[PDB]
Amino acid sequence: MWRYPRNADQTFWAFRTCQRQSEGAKSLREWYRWNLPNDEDTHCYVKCVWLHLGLYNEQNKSLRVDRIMEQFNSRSVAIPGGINTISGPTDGTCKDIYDKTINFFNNNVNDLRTAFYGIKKLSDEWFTQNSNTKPKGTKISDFCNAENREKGGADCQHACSAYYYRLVDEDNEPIHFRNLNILGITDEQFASCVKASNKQGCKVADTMYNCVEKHNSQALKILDNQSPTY
Ligand SMILES: COCCOCCOCCOc1ccc(C(C)(C)CC(C)(C)C)cc1
Repeated sequence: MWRYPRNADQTFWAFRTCQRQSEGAKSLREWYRWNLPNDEDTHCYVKCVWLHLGLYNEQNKSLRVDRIMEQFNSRSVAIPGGINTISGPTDGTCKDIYDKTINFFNNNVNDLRTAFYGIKKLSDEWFTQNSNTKPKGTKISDFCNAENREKGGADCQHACSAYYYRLVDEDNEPIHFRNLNILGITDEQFASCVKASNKQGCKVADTMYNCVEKHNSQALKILDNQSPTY
């Protein structure tokens, strides 16, 4: 189950993972400077980030306005105006989710960057003060191989890596929406790993890790290779 508020590693992962999933986009460079142009790839990049932050409810096709507000409150940032526009059901398209949130973004850019650690100084401070989280610049394998993290406090073998690959969340619950298609894992294959993982504790993480590796032996190696900055 997802935890809120989202921390600086969790927000960083959502941005970078969604950037990788749209890496051929014409507007990629604009996203780097916090500009979200009105084009299809940007629409779907925006939907991806809302989803990967844990802020899109796929069941009612609505933003988790309650958790968005919690992020502001937890970060001591004033609640922005215009919340009504981002609230309520969408039709599920990238276009609709973009249209419902673009003014909210454009009208509150720097407060949103503050609340979601989108400022280098604020992110650097979070990581400095949370040394038990994988630092930027360090690979998942190198971090999780240290301090017996892969054991998960028990007898596991991939407890830490499965978390940082986002196969499972902090609760060792599988992350159902994870997209590893470009790594050679189809949606059906990933779903089968989720289903294979009534297991309990970090055994869910190990089951997800082993199942993914079984489908494609390189996929998790690629995520590890990408992991210094995701
Ligand atoms: C290599 O370094 C790349 C760093 O880029 C990280 C910043 O990502 C770019 C910003 O992109 C977005 C994506 C989504 C959003 C939304 C609209 C979803 C708002 C948000 C993040 C405040 C919830 C805003 C900016």
